[PDB]
Amino acid sequence: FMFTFIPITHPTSDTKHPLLLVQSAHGEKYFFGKIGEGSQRSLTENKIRISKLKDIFLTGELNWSDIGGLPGMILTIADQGKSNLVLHYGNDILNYIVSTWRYFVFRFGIDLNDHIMKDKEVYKDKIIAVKSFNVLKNGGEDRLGVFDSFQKGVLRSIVAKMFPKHAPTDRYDPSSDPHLNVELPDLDAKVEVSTNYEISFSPVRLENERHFAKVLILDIPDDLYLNAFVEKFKDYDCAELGMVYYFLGDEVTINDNLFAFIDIFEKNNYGKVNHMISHNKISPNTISFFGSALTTLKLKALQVNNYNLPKTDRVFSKDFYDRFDTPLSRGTSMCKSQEEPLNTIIEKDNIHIFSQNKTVTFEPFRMNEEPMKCNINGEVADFSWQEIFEEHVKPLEFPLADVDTVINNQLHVDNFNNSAEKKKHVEIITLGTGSALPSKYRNVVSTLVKVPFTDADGNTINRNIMLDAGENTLGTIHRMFSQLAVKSIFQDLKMIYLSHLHADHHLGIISVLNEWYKYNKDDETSYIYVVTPWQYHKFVNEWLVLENKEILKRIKYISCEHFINDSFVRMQTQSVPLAEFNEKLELDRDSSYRDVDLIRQMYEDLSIEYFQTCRAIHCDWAYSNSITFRMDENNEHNTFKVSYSGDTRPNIEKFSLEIGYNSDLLIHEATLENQLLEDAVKKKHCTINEAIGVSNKMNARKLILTHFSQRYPKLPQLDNNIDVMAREFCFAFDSMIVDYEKIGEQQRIFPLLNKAFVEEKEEEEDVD
Ligand SMILES: [Zn+2]
Ligand SMILES: [Zn+2]
Repeated sequence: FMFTFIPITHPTSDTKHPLLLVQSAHGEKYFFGKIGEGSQRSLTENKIRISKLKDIFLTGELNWSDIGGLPGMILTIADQGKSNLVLHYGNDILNYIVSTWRYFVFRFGIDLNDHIMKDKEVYKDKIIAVKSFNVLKNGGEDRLGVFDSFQKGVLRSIVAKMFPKHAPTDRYDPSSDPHLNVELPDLDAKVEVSTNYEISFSPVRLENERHFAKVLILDIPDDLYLNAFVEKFKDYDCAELGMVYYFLGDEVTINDNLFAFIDIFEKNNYGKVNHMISHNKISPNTISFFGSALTTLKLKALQVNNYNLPKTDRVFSKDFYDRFDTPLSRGTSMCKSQEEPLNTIIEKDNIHIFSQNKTVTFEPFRMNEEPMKCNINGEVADFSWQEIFEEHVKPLEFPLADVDTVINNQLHVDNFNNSAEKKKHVEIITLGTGSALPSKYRNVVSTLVKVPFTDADGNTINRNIMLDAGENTLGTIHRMFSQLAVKSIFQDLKMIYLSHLHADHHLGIISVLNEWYKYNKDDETSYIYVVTPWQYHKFVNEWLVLENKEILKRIKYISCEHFINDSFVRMQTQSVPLAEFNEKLELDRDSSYRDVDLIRQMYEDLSIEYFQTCRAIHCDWAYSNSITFRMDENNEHNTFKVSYSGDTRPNIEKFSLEIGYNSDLLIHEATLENQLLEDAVKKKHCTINEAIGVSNKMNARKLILTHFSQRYPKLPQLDNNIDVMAREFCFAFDSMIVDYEKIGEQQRIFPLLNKAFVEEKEEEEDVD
């Protein structure tokens, strides 16, 4: 009869938002906070179990950063077999959110209910009780809301169609269903609201009854909210209030003004109240994925210059750290949000940094006899590059792999565009190299190709090209590079291509577009081309009208079917209006016409000589594609040709021999180990051989393999009986930076590479 408040994620390069798990004495579990990108992967890394959990209390404003991990989480918690699941929030917008995920989220046998809480509504459980409060950024009280009662009705119906009781038909693709092409309700009466929660606990039980402290969970996106937050909480009775949790946004600044809000909650009736601060200039930037970081470090020991080491630094808030204690050690970068020190009545032993191993436990107590029982356990997870080197990689004894050459003298060096050659010829960063589920060791797919273009005058600029981007792609980016380096990358990001509608390929695209906007915002003539299946353009539109309408004025979407190398262009479905969703559908004749104006305009802008696609043998509306880049003004013959499979079953007829043919570089899917050939054919992916076979008939001058399914990090088992028709090749690993010219210099290391992860083999074999 006790509760532990165990933090899952804190603000960090990989994990942008806080998430908190409250766990009962006998295992009843509830999430509070935000289910952002990487938040489902961080559960598996740390071996946390989600048995009994069916309640997610979503706080704050809901943009893509705050919920991009949620589609993933739902389809993972379903695949794990969870019967029910309830999403809580204080605004009807939540149903519009899940509704935007029609074409990519579908699971039967899960009872997914959305619970839209009124302003002061209580949710009583057997064990817990949870009252909500909705702060409204600018206004006071919520009147009509956002959607009318008909609009709310149809949105709930879409959610029901997404998570039905019984299986529909065995060959059912949400992509290829006409009834999901609905016109979602317009966001005109939309409101900016932070949802917060008060958590009370059920008393324990002739004798006399013991009570529990009350936890408040606040979520403040930015400063403009604070005026509304003081207006809503000034007269809030802090009687039995034991702790307040502050989920403070990036945009909120740590100044006298914030602490005038915090000061409201200085006292309770039986003593003082402890404060827990989650903020990105306060919480440390620890490594979130140690599996990945170790795997990356071992790989850097073999081929240095092809990996960056995970950064762990950030600027902290001097104002804060000085006003309490552990002031900064003078090497680490500080920030000073104001001239004067912090004006606040809070004591140092009653305020704490929200961090990963910093758990809090509440025991019950005799109301007015004794002080309220609350115990803040744990310390920040310390970490040392040198100490993990000597333990985990030094004993492997690789050629010239030592604590200096791998770590120390590499620690301050970006291996992206630095050298002479690297400027004027192609690079590929493989930011994710995995199938379906984010694993401990390989994140979901993303492939970023730098294709340079040299000018008449002879100076050379990059054309960065995104080829899919699953959950937390912008995370894995922010982690490898410094902030100074990310700006240049997004300023040169000219195109985003999606192969198909599976969630492992697109769930980071919105984050990517948000970041692209951050950097290209200010150039009125800066645009981004987005070539995707047409259903994903529905999403982008219905999402960005919610989150940032302005970005839609810079997106120049083509559509994959308008590049198909086929006389016949498949006709897309006509959008069925809102009214007529209730209980054949006409196709759109105009959708058959290639948007040739915009294609020609892409070619001129990005210097593409030819872009074309073909159909992948996988999903409906899947695609494989091939792009030919002219490399300078003063040369006709200087073309570079890239090709990228979707999740295709090997397609040697239409892709290898036709569109892909004679390509300088192929990037192909190699999901399955050869041993699982009969599973690959059902799941519609190539095996490592079937991939190499495609690369062969194509005549790929070079090859890269990605989208690996694996129980553990290994180099794939090459078949001795098959040739590599390809002057150079390599196997992708998360955060890897090849130069196109130097793709082959992995082959030299192939024998040693296999040895490197025997530690991770024996570990994952603990179940076998
Ligand atoms: Zn996939
Ligand atoms: Zn797929």
